[PDB]
Amino acid sequence: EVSVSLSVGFKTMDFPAVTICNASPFKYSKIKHLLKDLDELMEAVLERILAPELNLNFSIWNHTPLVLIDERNPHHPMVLDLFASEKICNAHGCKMAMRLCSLNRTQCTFRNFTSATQALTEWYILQATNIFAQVPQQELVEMSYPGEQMILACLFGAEPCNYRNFTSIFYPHYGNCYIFNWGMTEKALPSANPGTEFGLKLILDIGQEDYVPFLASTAGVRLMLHEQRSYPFIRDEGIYAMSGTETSIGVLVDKLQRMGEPYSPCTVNGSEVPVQNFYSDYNTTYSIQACLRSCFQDHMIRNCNCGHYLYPLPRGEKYCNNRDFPDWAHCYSDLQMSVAQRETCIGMCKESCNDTQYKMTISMADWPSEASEDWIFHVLSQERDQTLSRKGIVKLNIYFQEFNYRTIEESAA
Amino acid sequence: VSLNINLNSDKLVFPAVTICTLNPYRYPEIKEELEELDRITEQTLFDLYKYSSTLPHPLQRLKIGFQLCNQNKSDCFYQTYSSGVDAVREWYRFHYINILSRLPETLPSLEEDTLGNFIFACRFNQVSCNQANYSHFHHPMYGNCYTFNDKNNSNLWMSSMPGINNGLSLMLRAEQNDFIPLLSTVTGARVMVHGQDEPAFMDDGGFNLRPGVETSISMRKETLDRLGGDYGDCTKNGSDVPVENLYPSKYTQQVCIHSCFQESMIKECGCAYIFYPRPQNVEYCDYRKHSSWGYCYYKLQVDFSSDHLGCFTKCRKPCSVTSYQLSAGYSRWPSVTSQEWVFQMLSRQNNYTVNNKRNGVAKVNIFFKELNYKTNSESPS
Amino acid sequence: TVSVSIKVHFRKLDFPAVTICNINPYKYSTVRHLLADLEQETREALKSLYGFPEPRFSHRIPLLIFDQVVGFQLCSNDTSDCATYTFSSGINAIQEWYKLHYMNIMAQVPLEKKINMSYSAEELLVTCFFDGVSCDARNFTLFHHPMHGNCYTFNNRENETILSTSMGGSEYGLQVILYINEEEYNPFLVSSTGAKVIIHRQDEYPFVEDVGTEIETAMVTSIGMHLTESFKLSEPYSQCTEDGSDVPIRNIYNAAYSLQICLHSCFQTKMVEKCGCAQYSQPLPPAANYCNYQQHPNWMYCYYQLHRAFVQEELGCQSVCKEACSFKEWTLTTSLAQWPSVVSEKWLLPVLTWDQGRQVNKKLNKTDLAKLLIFYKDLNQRSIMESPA
Ligand SMILES: *[C@@H]1O[C@H](CO)[C@@H](O[C@@H]2O[C@H](CO)[C@@H](O)[C@H](O)[C@H]2NC(C)=O)[C@H](O)[C@H]1NC(C)=O
Ligand SMILES: *[C@@H]1O[C@H](CO)[C@@H](O[C@@H]2O[C@H](CO)[C@@H](O)[C@H](O)[C@H]2NC(C)=O)[C@H](O)[C@H]1NC(C)=O
Ligand SMILES: *[C@@H]1O[C@H](CO)[C@@H](O[C@@H]2O[C@H](CO)[C@@H](O)[C@H](O)[C@H]2NC(C)=O)[C@H](O)[C@H]1NC(C)=O
Ligand SMILES: *[C@@H]1O[C@H](CO)[C@@H](O)[C@H](O)[C@H]1NC(C)=O
Ligand SMILES: *[C@@H]1O[C@H](CO)[C@@H](O)[C@H](O)[C@H]1NC(C)=O
Ligand SMILES: *[C@@H]1O[C@H](CO)[C@@H](O)[C@H](O)[C@H]1NC(C)=O
Ligand SMILES: *[C@@H]1O[C@H](CO)[C@@H](O)[C@H](O)[C@H]1NC(C)=O
Ligand code: NA
Repeated sequence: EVSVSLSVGFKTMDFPAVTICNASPFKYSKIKHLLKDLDELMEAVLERILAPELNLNFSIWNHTPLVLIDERNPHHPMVLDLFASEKICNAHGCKMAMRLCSLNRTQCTFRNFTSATQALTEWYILQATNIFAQVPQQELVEMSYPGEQMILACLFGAEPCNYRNFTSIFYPHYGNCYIFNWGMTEKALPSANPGTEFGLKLILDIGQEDYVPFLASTAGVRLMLHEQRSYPFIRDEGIYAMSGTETSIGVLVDKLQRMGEPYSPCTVNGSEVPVQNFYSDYNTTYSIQACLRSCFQDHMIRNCNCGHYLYPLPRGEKYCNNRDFPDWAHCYSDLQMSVAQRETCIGMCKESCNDTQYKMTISMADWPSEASEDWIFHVLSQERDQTLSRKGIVKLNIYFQEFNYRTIEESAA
Repeated sequence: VSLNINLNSDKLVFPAVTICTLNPYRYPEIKEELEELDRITEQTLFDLYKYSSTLPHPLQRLKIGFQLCNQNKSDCFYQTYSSGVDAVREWYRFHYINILSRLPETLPSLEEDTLGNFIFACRFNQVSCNQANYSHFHHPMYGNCYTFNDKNNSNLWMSSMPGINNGLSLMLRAEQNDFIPLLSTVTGARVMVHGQDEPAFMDDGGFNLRPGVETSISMRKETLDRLGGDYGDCTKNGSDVPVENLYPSKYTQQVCIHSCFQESMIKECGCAYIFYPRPQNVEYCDYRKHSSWGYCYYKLQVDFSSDHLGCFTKCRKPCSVTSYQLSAGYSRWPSVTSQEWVFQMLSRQNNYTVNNKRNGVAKVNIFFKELNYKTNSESPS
Repeated sequence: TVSVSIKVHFRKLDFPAVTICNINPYKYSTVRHLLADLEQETREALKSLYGFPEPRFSHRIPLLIFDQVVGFQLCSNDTSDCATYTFSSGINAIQEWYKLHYMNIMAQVPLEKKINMSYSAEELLVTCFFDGVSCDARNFTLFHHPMHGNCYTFNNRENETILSTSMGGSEYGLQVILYINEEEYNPFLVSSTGAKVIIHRQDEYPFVEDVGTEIETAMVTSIGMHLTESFKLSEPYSQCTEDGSDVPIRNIYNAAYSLQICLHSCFQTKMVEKCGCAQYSQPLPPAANYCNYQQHPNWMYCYYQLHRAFVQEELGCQSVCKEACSFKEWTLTTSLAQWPSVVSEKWLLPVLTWDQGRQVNKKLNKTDLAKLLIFYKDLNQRSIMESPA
């Protein structure tokens, strides 16, 4: 029997950690030399599907051939490879799939797709990850969006800031991310005044001209509010922000403190879990999401002798490439599309007794006005260069509402 | 104590809606004082950023920021900024606040149709609210504000059934060309829903609006009731708190905090802050009357944020805490098949000059998501 | 005495039903012959009242000029009392007057013809995706709404298991691309352009107009939701009812019991007893007919008096209806961003129109395709149970 106590209001507390990731993982102007043969092959696949009437590198195509499954004839289903109308079928009985072979093109499986716009994205991501897994990280970070050009302005209340106050990490899905107030080296900045005037003010530059065409579709900027010593999982808990608007974000710290171990299966420190944490290089606190990615990466190395690119890699292991482990495409597919292994890891991982959420309300408005667009863009371009349009500049106003916390504490009674 | 969560199925009174525009109206009284301020800013941009379109605190590059000092010019410190956008905005704001306190203390005598030019249509629960009593006040950072369904209005808006059809429907005008481009750098409008008696804190619970989209705002009412005295330290009045309530409203957490900070602003710096109400005798701040008030205000925030003034300990929490969660659903309001007659209708009635580049006018819908709002009440055990 | 107990669970939870629906009910080129005289009479009101430079319709409810204020009045048979509606805005008066006749012209059209004239599952949907496996139009159940045409729910189909998500994130959830043909929008009926969805259970009736959230037709909308369940004691403590067994009101929605469903069913039942016709905005009770000025000329004032007595609690619906004990809720977190970038638009639109080739002959525009992401940010299922003490 535990007692539940609710207390909402306003109090002085530390400002949430603001993680800033760009939509595209890398700049196309600095990575086109690495994705030259892939993009040249992707344009050929588009021409084969869109306008068939109107050299290539088949070493990339033979890794995962995008085939067409024409099964509208129940007595004769056929599978045709893309590489007197010569159009490609798009009727109700036809479909497009990816042929994933395991051992010498014998144990080949099909990842079926109904629309071509989805199969082309999944095929390009699988081929791009194959190239991004065989390049060192020290070289893979410099070919992404730097913090000097993204963060054009930073003003937390009355104290200014710049790209040097943002901790730079490399999220393998969104490239270089920047955390405003993390708290690993210096103490977290508290805020005791609600309102946009006392909150965080940011002016970000989203360069859409350097986006990867076949990899990054959305032209926004990812934002996440998390704790001070927690790893930012952008794909799970992450919001967007339109380009050319002022996104006001009112934060509300909604906490829930569980009773303890003898009353609920929750951990405090996080060292009681059996699986080892692969995020130990960041010195962050325990997180349930970090345990779900450490088990999957451990199961990934267990089946095939390689680790995925979208997850941390232990010391001594190697990422999944095509020149070393050609079976990683079938290996990763059998582990991603498997609800059985997902349920096993959830049972092994435990939750934290003190969880924290941020019930944030998003309100946007067109920031660059017709009267202020002249001098604003002239100042920002003068500081960056010595290139900016409505699609580039992003305005963010993060702050606390009238009530900034809502704690639900459980007490033994 | 013991927490008891329940749902109240009663006639939901519609909260007061504060509608503010995003362009501060420059008064003709301070037109000569503002044109001089713009000339100093245009000269500042041309000297620093070469942008071609005597004040006590000039903006200079050292970063870019203005110097703040005390009376005897002993503890001088520079308030620097990273970019010129934030530097010019805050520097213009500081001088705009000082010259805004020089306005006369008399009531306006020139009745101008300032509401009809902003609100193109009002309709609550299939009933027009164009001819309704409201309260007008000019926010420094934002524009003119209009609060509807206030305590002073006898006709209280009652929401019978939840949904968009039985809620507030507004159509505001987002002026693309602001009166002050050096300070107003955002187009749209703000809407804040608060209690019938509670004041309007546009910085705390403001909700921006994009020009040219229909924003259906769903309100979820959340209230918390707790006992006071021996069970808790909450207060159901302002007599228990020694802080004098400066707002003409009931007791609230932020109302007492703003009042407690304003008293410390008057005792130390000698002048009252503009963004907060003032008593009948103390006047607002101005660099001509008070030689140095920005330095005293900056150092006051340092002591206030460190809980040195004691405003967080003196201001207790109210026993009745009501909140409104806002969830919006956006959609482009001008349809390509209706821009012909809709934009032409506004040009005939409201004389709205249609602009093919940007939309301008924006529609807003406010309503309750659920009729049974959650009520959290505590009970002894 | 009761005691609340808030406990969270982390496991594979079920995915709710997403009632995707376009705000434009029917293509204007399809229902032009039904609304031909209504469109002509509407434009004549613009040139007369506002002075523009320039199933049958009833001329009994015209637009008049009351003392620059325009509107219309709804009188009774004896013409003793008239329920008038005044308007201060021009666009607001036309949309309300057009919708008044639109609800009466479409009420005398057979249901089978209305479903055929609205959008299909393959025309409204361009791309379906959920938890890796790609879905199609067969995975959506038809749901005809009188205002939004045909709505399609992702889950909630008969003789099929409920889809459940086991990995949180925007990629392992619902990822649909909607086709919103803005060129065939009704000029006077609907003002904005876009789609709207409703997050509900498989046994809950989706209220599109009440608790529906609109979606912009030009950009992507990511909706992160958290499941929050609540349970309350029924008989001795809160007097709440479960499964709708204690209340004698018949449920005409054919779904689970709710307070809004009980009030609407009670108002519909009281309406058929008062006047011979039933309201068109709500589903039709058994052995009844919809309302229209052609067959029921005195229903505009009949509904006015009933609604006037329903708010004042005089019909007897708020006292008999009781709140439901248990119910779920999804705290939606909406986030918008430009879906087609300047560079990806060159290859997305030509491919997105290749999938929808039979329904669309030209190239899809950026303002016609709306992408939607609905998923669980976390698998934390917060349950609030009230145990007796
Ligand atoms: C992808 O689709 C193909 C074809 O629709 C599936 O393959 C078939 O499997 C069924 C039953 O196992 C057989 O009756 C067919 O003869 C097979 N056809 C071919 C061409 O192999 C395949 O199982 C699907 N894969 C997934 C993961 O859904
Ligand atoms: C951004 O970082 C700079 C330094 O990297 C901070 O400047 C320091 O601020 C502290 C206040 O705690 C002073 O004690 C130091 O003297 C300052 N150092 C320098 C070099 O000026 C700045 O405060 C940070 N701003 C934010 C918003 O975090
Ligand atoms: C959409 O419906 C189809 C069938 O109506 C689903 O396809 C089945 O998928 C399961 C996998 O969970 C297979 O075991 C069955 O053999 C399939 N049957 C058929 C007839 O194809 C499909 O999974 C549904 N889509 C989603 C996203 O759930
Ligand atoms: C095809 O690409 C691979 C790596 O992407 C490269 O090693 C190979 O040389 C390329 N083929 C040709 C013919 O250039
Ligand atoms: C959660 O609250 C408990 C209660 O005091 C505290 O001991 C614990 O440190 C908190 N968790 C974190 C991560 O600070
Ligand atoms: C200047 O004034 C401050 C406060 O007003 C005081 O602390 C300081 O001693 C003064 N300095 C001199 C030299 O008078
Ligand atoms: C609370 O204050 C009001 C006026 O502010 C006063 O009329 C009332 O008597 C007070 N009640 C208590 C219990 O102090
Ligand atoms: Na503005």
